[PDB]
Amino acid sequence: DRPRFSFSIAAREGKARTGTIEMKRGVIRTPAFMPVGTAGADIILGNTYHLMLRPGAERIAKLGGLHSFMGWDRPILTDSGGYQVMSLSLTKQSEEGVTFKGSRHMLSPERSIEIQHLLGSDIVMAFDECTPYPATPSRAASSMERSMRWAKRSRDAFDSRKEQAENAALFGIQQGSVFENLRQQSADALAEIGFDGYAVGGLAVGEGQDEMFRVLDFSVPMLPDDKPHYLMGVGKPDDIVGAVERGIDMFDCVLPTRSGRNGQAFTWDGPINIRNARFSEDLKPLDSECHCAVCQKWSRAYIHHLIRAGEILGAMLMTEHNIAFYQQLMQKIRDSISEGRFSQFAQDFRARYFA
Amino acid sequence: DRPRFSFSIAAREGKARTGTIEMKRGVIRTPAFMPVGTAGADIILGNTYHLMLRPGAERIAKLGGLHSFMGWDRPILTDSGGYQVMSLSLTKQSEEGVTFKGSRHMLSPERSIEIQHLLGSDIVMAFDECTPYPATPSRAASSMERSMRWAKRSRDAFDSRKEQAENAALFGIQQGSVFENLRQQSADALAEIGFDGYAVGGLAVGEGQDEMFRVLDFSVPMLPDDKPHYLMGVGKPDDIVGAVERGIDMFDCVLPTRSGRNGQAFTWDGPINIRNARFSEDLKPLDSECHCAVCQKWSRAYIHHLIRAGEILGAMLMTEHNIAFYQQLMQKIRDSISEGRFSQFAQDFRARYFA
Ligand SMILES: Cc1ccc(CCc2c3nc[nH]c3cc3c(=O)[nH]c(N)nc23)cc1
Ligand SMILES: Cc1ccc(CCc2c3nc[nH]c3cc3c(=O)[nH]c(N)nc23)cc1
Ligand SMILES: [Zn+2]
Ligand SMILES: [Zn+2]
Repeated sequence: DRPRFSFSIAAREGKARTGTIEMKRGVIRTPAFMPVGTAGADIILGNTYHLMLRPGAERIAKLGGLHSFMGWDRPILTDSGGYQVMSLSLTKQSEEGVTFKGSRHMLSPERSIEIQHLLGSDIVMAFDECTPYPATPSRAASSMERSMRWAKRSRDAFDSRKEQAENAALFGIQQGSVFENLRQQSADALAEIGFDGYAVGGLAVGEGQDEMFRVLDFSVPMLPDDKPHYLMGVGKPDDIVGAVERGIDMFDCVLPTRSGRNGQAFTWDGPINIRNARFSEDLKPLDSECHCAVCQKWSRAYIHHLIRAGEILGAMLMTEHNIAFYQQLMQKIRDSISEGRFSQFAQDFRARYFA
Repeated sequence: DRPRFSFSIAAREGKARTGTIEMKRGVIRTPAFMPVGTAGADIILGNTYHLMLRPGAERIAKLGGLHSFMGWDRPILTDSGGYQVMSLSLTKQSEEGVTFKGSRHMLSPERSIEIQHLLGSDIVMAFDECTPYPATPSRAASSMERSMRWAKRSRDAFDSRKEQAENAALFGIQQGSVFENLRQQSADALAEIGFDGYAVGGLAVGEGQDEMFRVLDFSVPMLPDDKPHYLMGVGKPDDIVGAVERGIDMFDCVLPTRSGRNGQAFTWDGPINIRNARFSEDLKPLDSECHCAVCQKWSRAYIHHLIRAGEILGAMLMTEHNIAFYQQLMQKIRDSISEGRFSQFAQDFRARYFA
């Protein structure tokens, strides 16, 4: 029987590492990409913010939990909901939590953990504040300090629910904006509380890749080495490669699905916009090396035709290819680290992706 | 090696029959449902009118023909294009053909057959005029007479193209609106020319089921018994069952795909609108007996959730289920005719579908 949670590192190269997370519902190979569930992957993302509202967490629990609801019996990660509340909802912030608007709702550390319990997710995120960017040192500090108080409240709420404490895992989220001293204080606070994994929050908020990598350079080494590192909200293939080079083990990102519904396909030679007329007679698959079922069977010209015609089949094929591309990217990353040639892979990847 | 075209009737019950069409690219079991290709089926529909315009028939031929383009190596049926021109395009009609509007286009019997040749379809429809409904006897007669002149021109154009004459099949289309004498004259004209199959045109144009069935009652027996009978544009499951009872062998219909993108699922207990709140907690599959992969795996509640959330996955699952339902309907029809219990099947089908 697999454990509740066990992270093992099988190989390293520089700051990069590759290994596995064992959980009751399955093994997660790292570095991992975690696609949205409503879009092969070892874990998918649930959408706490949406599910809170439709049908409601209680209702999901009445229907048997998210695994039964979605027909997915493997691990599920849920975010804590405040990021989405603050980006999508009127909002009122206080030390207790956030209220937002049919009727009004409060979201607190305790309520966030309970919602994630009712959904039945396997990896639960602490309830944090994603500090807006840019932020002054004072505002970034005040925000991070609140998030750390909230992290302790999240820990206690999780531990109070036996079914959750015994079968799920809890990740703490580091904040501190772009400031090294605050990132250190946040890492220290999270390690004192103790979590199963550690996320780097507060990035992919408009800072750009150079700045993101700069913050990762000093921030990831502050986290416990023997625990998984999750960079929230990232990203493009080139962001993933550089974040793995800096010690990240887990990724989520809307882009594969967003791109698949909006005409963009990822390839080893960079993204392409399949609606462009240059693809109307292109008999090659979306990508020349991709092993996915779309590229085994259909051409750029046909997918172009479907998308231009407004056919649902087109977006479905684009999305299948994109998620498959991301999983091939992660497999190549894992294999290259395990083989000690990840540094060469990253250089080769970049030379070709940007050519 | 299969023949170019061979229709064999294996069993009959009343006017209903079941059998096979053999063509070079495959066997078609009848009665057959023929789904749109861009949406198991033995033949799919190409969209002549759309393909004429984007990318153009020449361009499709340059890309290797529709089979290669779509990745479908089995039979393809194409319509002749005038129905769609007259419903979707400014139009100018003459004895030569129809002109319509970027720039202008003409469609004639000769051009329609050439377009269908360039597309490479296996079953080619004659270029006809679908008479509007209602029509006076005089207008219905004038229109039908033009269609029969056009049917002869279609026959001659098809026969002039060796690759087409030797590898494809040509169907003539009966017109005559709702008038028995004109339907007879049209059938007589088509049989004198000689076709591989015979379609009943000019229905599913707003006449309603009672009137459609009334016209089928006298029209289908006018066609050669030993050739397939294709009712164009039909229809709902109950239309299909009644048309088979009246001697129809082949069906096309937008409904499965249109419905799948618009929240409607077909079930043995009738259509359901999955967006309705009554399905938000319904743990049953879309249909309790359906063998399709959607109903094996997911609930009404989950598909409702996806559609209400605007997720592409939802429409895809609805469409897969709907096309699968139609193929199960046709399999049950074929089996019940072969077993001599089709009359009982139709009564049982109706009692339940409308309960
Ligand atoms: C469905 C879904 C997908 C992804 C996410 C992650 C959302 C996300 C961020 N996205 C971009 N930058 C982000 C930063 C944070 C952050 O600091 N905290 C949290 N809790 N989430 C973040 C949430 C929900
Ligand atoms: C993609 C596609 C699907 C289906 C069709 C069939 C379109 C269709 C009719 N649809 C409803 N009633 C119809 C009558 C006729 C008719 O009399 N003639 C022709 N040529 N087509 C018909 C054409 C193209
Ligand atoms: Zn692919
Ligand atoms: Zn089904």
